[PDB]
Amino acid sequence: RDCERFKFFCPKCGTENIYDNVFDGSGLQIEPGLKRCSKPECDASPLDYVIQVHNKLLLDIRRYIKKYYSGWLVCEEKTCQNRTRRLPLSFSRNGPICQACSKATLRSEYPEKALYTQLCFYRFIFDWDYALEKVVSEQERGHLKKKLFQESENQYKKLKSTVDQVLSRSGYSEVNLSKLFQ
Amino acid sequence: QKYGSRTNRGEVVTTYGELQGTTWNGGSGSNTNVELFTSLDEPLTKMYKFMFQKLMDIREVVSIKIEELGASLKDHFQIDEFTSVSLPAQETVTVLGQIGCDSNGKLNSKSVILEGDREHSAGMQVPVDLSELKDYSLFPGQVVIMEGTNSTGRRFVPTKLYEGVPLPFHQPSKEFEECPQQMVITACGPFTTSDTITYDALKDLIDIVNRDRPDICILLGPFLDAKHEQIENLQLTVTFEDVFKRCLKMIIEGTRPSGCHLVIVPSLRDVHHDPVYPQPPFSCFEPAKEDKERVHFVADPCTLSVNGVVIGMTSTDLLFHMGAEEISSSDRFSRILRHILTQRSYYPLYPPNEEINIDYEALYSYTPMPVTPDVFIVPSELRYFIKDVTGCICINPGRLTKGLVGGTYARFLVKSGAMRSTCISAQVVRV
Amino acid sequence: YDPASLPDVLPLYYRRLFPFYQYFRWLNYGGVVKNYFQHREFSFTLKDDVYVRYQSFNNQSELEKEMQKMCPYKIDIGAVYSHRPSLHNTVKSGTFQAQEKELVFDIDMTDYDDVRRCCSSADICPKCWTLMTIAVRILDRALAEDFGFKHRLWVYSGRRGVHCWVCDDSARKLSQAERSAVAEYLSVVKGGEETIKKVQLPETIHPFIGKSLKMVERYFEKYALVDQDILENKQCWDKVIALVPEVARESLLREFSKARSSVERWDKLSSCLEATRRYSNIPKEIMLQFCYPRLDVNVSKGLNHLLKSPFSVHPKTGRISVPIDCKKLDQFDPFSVPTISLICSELDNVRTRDYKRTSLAPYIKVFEQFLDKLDQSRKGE
Amino acid sequence: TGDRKGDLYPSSLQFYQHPPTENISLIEFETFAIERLKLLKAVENLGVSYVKNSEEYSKKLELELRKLKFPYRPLHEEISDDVYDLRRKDHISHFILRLAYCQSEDLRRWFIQQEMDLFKFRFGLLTKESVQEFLKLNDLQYVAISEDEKNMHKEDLMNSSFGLSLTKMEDTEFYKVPFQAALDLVRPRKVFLWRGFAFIPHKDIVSIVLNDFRAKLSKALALSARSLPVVQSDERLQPLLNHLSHSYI
Ligand SMILES: [Zn+2]
Ligand SMILES: [Zn+2]
Ligand SMILES: [Zn+2]
Repeated sequence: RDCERFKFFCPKCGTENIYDNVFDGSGLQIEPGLKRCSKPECDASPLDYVIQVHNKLLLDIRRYIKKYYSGWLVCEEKTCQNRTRRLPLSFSRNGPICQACSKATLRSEYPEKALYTQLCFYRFIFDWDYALEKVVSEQERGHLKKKLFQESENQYKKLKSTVDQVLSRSGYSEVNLSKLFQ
Repeated sequence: QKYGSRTNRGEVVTTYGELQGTTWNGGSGSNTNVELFTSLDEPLTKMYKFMFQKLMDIREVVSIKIEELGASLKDHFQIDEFTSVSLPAQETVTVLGQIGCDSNGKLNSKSVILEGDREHSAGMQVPVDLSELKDYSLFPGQVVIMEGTNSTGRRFVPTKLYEGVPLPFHQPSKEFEECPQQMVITACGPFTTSDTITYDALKDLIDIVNRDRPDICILLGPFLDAKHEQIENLQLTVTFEDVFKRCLKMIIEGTRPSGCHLVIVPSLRDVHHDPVYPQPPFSCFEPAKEDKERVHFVADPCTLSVNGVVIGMTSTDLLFHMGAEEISSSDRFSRILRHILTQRSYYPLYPPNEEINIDYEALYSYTPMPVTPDVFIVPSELRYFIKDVTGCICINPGRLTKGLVGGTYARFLVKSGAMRSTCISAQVVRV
Repeated sequence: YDPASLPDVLPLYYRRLFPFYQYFRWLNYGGVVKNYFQHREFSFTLKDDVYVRYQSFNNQSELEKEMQKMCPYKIDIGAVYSHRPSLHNTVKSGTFQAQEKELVFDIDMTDYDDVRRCCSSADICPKCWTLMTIAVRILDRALAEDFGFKHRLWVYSGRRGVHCWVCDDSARKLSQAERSAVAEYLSVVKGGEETIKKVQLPETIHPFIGKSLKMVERYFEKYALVDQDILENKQCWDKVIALVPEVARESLLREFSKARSSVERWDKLSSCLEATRRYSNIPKEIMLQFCYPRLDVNVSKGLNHLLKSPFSVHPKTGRISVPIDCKKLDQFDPFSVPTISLICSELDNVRTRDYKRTSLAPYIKVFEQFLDKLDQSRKGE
Repeated sequence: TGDRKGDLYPSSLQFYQHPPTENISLIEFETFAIERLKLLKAVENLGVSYVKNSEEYSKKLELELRKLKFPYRPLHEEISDDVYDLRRKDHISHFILRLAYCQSEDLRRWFIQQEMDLFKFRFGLLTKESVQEFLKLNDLQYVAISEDEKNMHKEDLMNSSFGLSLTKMEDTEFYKVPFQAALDLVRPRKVFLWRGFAFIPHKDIVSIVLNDFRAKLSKALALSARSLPVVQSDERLQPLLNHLSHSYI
C-alpha cells in the first residue's frame, strides 16, 4: 500500500498509465493491463512497445536503488525532524544518535524493507501465475487461461524476469539455509 | 554534424615527459603481461549481493577505516597517545578523527566538525575552529591527526594538522627488466554525441587504435550513458542490453587487427549495469574464443599490473566530487590528488556525492589502494591534465565526447625500472 | 558360634583368607575400561552399626590396606560412577552419576513366609531350602536362554537366601528402565499380604511360564506333596481351597475327608479341576503361588543399590557368602557353609595358598572358574 | 533429474536427519512454512475429530496432502522432477517449522505430536517393498527372521503373539530386535525373548519406527532451541517464526 505504482506514458497519445495489477477489469471484460491504453480514444497497445516498458522498468529500478543508497536519515523526534545524509558513529542502544538534539534516534527515510517491498510489488504487477491463482476469480481465470493471451503471457514472463534478476542480487531475496541450520 | 566537421583532429592538447615523434607506435600487445595487482586483498571480480546495509555495519566500516589509517599514521609519526575528541583539553593534545560538515550543505571553514573513532572517542563529534591553523586543506571524510586544545569542552581548536603519508611505490621484480616500453591509450565515456547513438567517437578511437597499435587500451564508462537525452526520455527502440552488447562487439571486433589488450572499466552512469560502488565487472558479454585473452572486464576501481607498472584507474569523477567540498587556507587539483593518494582510498569522500551509490562493506574490501600507483587514470568533467603528484603521474584524459563536440583521449608510455621515471612520456590528444 | 567372638576373628580372616586377588580380578574386569575399578563404590558397616559409603580405592593394595585397617562387619558393592566416589564432594552437583553395575537379584526366604509351613521368619530347614533350589534353576535358565546373559555368579546370602550377579558387559550397561523391564519380565507372583490369589495366568501360557512350570514340576511332588505337606490338615488345605473357585470347593472338601495322603489329595484335586476348561490352568497357578520366586523390583531396578559382597561374613550366622556351583546345585547345603570360626580354627592349625588348607577352597575354586570364563569372554571378544 | 537434482531424496518418508544446505528465496521460505503449517493443523484437526485408524481420517488426510502438494504416495516409476520438487518441499518445510516450533516446551510437544501422526499415516501407505527400502536406507536393518528359524521356534512364536492363528501365523514374518528397544513389549510379557532378541511381528513395526523417530526429533528440537540466538537477528524471518503458531491459514 505504500509502494509506487508503475507509471508508463503511452508513446502514441502520451497519457500516463498506472499499473498496479496484472489484470484490469472484471468478468469476461478482464484483460492484461498492458493490452489496451487507458485512453478510450487511444488504440495503441502498450504490449507493442515492450522494449520501452522494459527500459522504463530498468530506469525505475535504478531510481529506487539510488533512493535507498542515498542514505537519508530523519530524527524520530517530532520536535526535531533533523534530516541528514551523514551517519554519525555515536550510537545509542536503538541506533544512531541525532546530532541536532542529541536525544533521539535517526531512522532511515527509505529503509531496506521499503526497497525490497517496491521490488516485490514490481514483480507482483507482472506475476501472471500468481494473479491467476490468487487475484483472479473462477470465471475470470477460465477466460484468461485460454489462447488469445499466450503472447501477453510470454511478454509478462519476460518483464517479470527483469525484476526477478534484480531481486536475485539483493541481500534482503535470498535465505542461506546453511547459516540457519548447522 | 559539428563533430564530423572538426578541424583540430589529432592535436596534442597536453604533453609531459620525454619528447616523442609525431607518430606513436606500439608492440600490438606482443610482449605484454596484463593482470590485476596481486596484493593481500582479493579483487572484486564478481557480483556481490547488495541493497542490504545495516547502519551498524556502516558504523563499523567507517570506524575501522579511521582506526586503521590512524594506526598507520601513529606508527609513522611516533605519536604517543591519542585523546578522546569530545573531552575537554586545557593543554595541547593529539586527536585522531575524520572531518565533516555540521550541516547538509557544502563544507566551509565555519562548519567543520571532527568525528572520532569508536576506540578513542566513542564516535563523538566536536566542532572545529580553524582560526589558529595557518595552512590546511580539508574535505569531508578525511582522516586527520591534529594537535589542539579544547578549553571550553565544546570547540576544538587545532594548532597543527599532520600531513598525509602516501603508501610506498611498488618495487618491481626483475622478471620484466628486459621487456620493452608499453603503449597505453586510455579513453573515457561518453562515447557517443549527445544527440546520436551511433558511437562515432568510438569508431574514430578504434581507428586510432588500429593505426597506432597500442599495447593496452583502457576504456572507462559510461558505454550507455544514463544521462543521454535519448535514454532518459525513452526514445530507444532496442533494450539497453542490446545497445551495450553492440557497443562491446564493435570495440572488441574492431580492435582485432591491433591485437591490443582491452581493459573495460564500468561507470556508475552505465544504465544497463548494477548501480553500486565498488562496481563489479561487466558480465553480460562473452568474448569469442579469439579475444578471451585480450579482453579484461575489471572492476571500478582497478589496480592493474602491466609488466610491473602499477596503474590505478577509476571511472568515478573523484575530482569533481571532492572539489565541491574541499576547503583550503589558500593547484587545487594537485591538492585533491594528493589527498586521494594519502588517504589510500579510491573514494575517501564521506558522505559521498549525490550521484554515487556506495556499498560500504564492498567499499572497505575493494577501495583500499594497495600501493601508490605509477600512473593514476582519473577521468573528469574538469579539464584534461597530466600532473606529477608525489611521483605519481595522474592523467585526466577528459571524456571522448563533450556534449555535441568531440573530446580527447590520452596516450602514455610505461616501462618498469626506467631511469623514478616509470612514465616515459604522456600526451592528452584530441579525437 | 559366638557373635561376641566376631571382633576377634574378623581381622585374621581379612588378613589371611579373604580372596583379594580374585576379588580385584572380578571388579577390575580385565582393565579394559580405565578408571573402572577406581570409580567403583563400596560401603562398609563397622562395629556398633556405623555405616560409610562413597568409598573408592586406587588398586588392590589400597583396598587390602584400608580393609585390614577398618575391619568392617559388612561389605557392600555398589555402582561404578562417573568419577571416584571418594571425591563425590568435589564433583559438581548433578555431574555425579551411577553409570554401570552388574544386574543383581536378591531372593529371600522371608518373602515366602505366607506359603511355607516348616519354618518362619529367619528360620530355614532342609525341607524349605528346595524353594531356593527351584528359584536358581527357574531364574538362571531364563537369564541364559531368554536374555543371553553368559556370566552369572550365584552367591549364598549367608542366612535367608541367595543373590545373583549377572556381569556381562551388556548387563552392566543396562539403564534403569531396562533393568525394571527385566525384573518385571521375570516376575510372576505379584501382590502383598492382603491378596490371596497372587497368580492369574491368561488363557495363553507364555513360553517362559511354560518352562518355569516345567522346572517346577520336577520338584513339586517332593517339595509340596512330600516335604511341605501343603494338604496335611484342614487349616492348610483350606488355603488351597481358598485359591480355587468356590463352585468345586464343597466337592473337594468331602474328597479331602476321604484321602489319607496329600499326594492322593493332589491327584483328587487335579482330577476334579480337569473335570470342571478355562480353569485348566488353576493347578498351575497354585504351583506357581507355592514355588515361583519372589523378586523385589526395588533391589534390581536402581543402579545405586548396595548389595552384600561375596565372601562376606554374616553378622549372625557367621557363614561365608560363598558362590554356588550351578551344576552341583542339588548338593548345596546352606548349613555346611563354612563359618568364620571354623575357618579360623582351620587356619590356626597348620603365603598366597593358605586358603587352600581350609574348607573355603572349593568355593574360591568355583569363583576362579567363573572369573576364568569372564577372562575368556574378554579376550575372545 | 532435469537440471540440478541428485540422489539427495531417495525415499518419500525420511527421518529428517540432515539439514538442508541450499540457498532458497524468501518467497519460497514463506510459502513452504505456511504450507506445512496448514498440513500440520489439518493433521491435528483430523486427529481430534476422527480415530486415526478410521477410513475417514485416511481419506481426509490424503485430500489435504494432495491439495497442498506434499509427498504421500510412492511411485514405482523413477525420481521424476516433479516428485523431486515435492520431496524437497517436505524436507525444507520441516526444518523451517523446527525453527518455528522449538522456543517453548508446549510448542515442541505439539510439533512432535503432529509430525509423528503424519509419519504414521505415510508409513501406513507404504507397500512392503517400499517399506523394506526405507528400513534399509536409514540403517534400521530389520529383516527379519528366516523361514527355517521361524519353523524352528514355531510353537514359541505361536504362544508369544496374542491372538495369532496357526495358518495366519504361517502367513506372517517376524523381526529380531535387541530387547532394550522392546521394553514396553517385554515388560508385560507379550513378545518372546530368545538369546537377548525379541521376535516382534509386523502393524507393530510402525510403532518401533516411530519410537526411533520421536527420539531423534526430540533431540533435534533441543538442539534447535540451543541455536536460537543466531536466527533472532534475521529480522526477515522473525515475524514469521516467532508467530507462526498464531498464523491464520
Ligand atoms: Zn495511449
Ligand atoms: Zn534530533
Ligand atoms: Zn523349613
